[PDB]
Amino acid sequence: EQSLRVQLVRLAKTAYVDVFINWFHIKALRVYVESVLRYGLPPHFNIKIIAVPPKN
Amino acid sequence: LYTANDFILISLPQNAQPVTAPGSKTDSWFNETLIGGRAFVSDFKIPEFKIGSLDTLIVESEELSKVDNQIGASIGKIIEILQGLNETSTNAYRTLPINNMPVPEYLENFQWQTRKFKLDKSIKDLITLISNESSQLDADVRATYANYNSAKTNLAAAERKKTG
Amino acid sequence: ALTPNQVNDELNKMQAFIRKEAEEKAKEIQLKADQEYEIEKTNIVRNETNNID
Amino acid sequence: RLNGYLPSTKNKLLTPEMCDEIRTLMPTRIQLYTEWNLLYSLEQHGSSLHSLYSNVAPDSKEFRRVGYVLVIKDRKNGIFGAYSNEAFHPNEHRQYTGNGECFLWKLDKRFSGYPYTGVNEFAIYCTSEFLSMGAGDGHYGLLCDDGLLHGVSNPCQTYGNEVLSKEGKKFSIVALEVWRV
Repeated sequence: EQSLRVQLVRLAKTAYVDVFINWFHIKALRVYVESVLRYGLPPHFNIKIIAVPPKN
Repeated sequence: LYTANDFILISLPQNAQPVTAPGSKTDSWFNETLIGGRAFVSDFKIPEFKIGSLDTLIVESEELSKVDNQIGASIGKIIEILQGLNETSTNAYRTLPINNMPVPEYLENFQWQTRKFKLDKSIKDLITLISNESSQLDADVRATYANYNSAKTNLAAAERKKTG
Repeated sequence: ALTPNQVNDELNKMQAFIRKEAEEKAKEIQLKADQEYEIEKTNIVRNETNNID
Repeated sequence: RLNGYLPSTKNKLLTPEMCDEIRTLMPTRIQLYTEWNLLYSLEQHGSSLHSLYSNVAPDSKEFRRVGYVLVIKDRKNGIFGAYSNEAFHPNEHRQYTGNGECFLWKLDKRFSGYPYTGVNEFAIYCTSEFLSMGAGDGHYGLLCDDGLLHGVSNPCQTYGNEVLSKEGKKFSIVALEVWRV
């Protein structure tokens, strides 16, 4: 109950790292494909992130 | 009050200008004509992925949405395990600093991982391999969580045999 | 301008194909260079070493 | 923080201290689970390259995130090798099958390393006649004969590595082991 807890901690943290990286990669591909579909020939898209913390 | 820190991904053409505020550049709209400066402007760098085929782009988009839903659910279960098992604080600090540095700084400084994922591959094989890796990590984490559940149940039984 | 839209789409596509195939060929042939001249140097140095021995 | 082995009553195997030392440098999520497996050897599997390739079946379905480690002892006990993430097997000449995260190393009782660089992706190659690591101008960074008798090692752009073998330009093989993780 001590050892497995630490091993689970380690595997869970490395997972939260790599899976999250893949998650952002997937969303990057999503935005790219959506921009390709909706827009025209050349890529000159202004991909920005705006964070609205308070209830907005 | 919940001090949320959420992020919205927006893409616009190169000639994107505000008709509501004509003659004003977009950056200024995010700097002074924003909702009040609560948000911070950051850009997302997208490497020039080679387009596979517009004919399959619709099926590609829908399968992309499916895999995105699957990975979102898997990460949801991951965070549920993390919070429930005392791995992270329930109230906040749900995220962790990747590379020992905060996620908000990572996304603004986000860059494509050329080491593992190569841009020379088409969309089909790239999505195949990313789905495969997500599946493998999900299976391994689920198996480990079940193993630790068995371990804690074994400890509970060991406690029970002591008493009574 | 109804057909020109799809014509330019097919353009974008065929320029993409010709480019992509050009770069993949370029890498193919530089890797083939490394391979071929290195194997050739190895074999020739081998058959020169044996001859001198 | 420990490693295990699975040999079978042969003269020479690898040391646990060496594996503990090498464990430092490789992608995360691999160092965590630590049970090394002897996939092939030179003593108790003959001395045939074809036997090596047959023994190392690209069975990645159970775990496609598996590290492949090749350890080779040169003529004069100079130990070294490299780490690979993909199983070795002859392929069509199209492309080098290799992730840009492999590395080389010169081990001893004095560890070193040469992580993959983004300059290029060369000589991560696999064919029925040879099995060589990063290369470029000049011969390959690593090389083993079809017959597992002589080898070549030289600096390369793919790794910028130094000369690994005690006999730098070319040498001879005396014992080889392969590990899967």
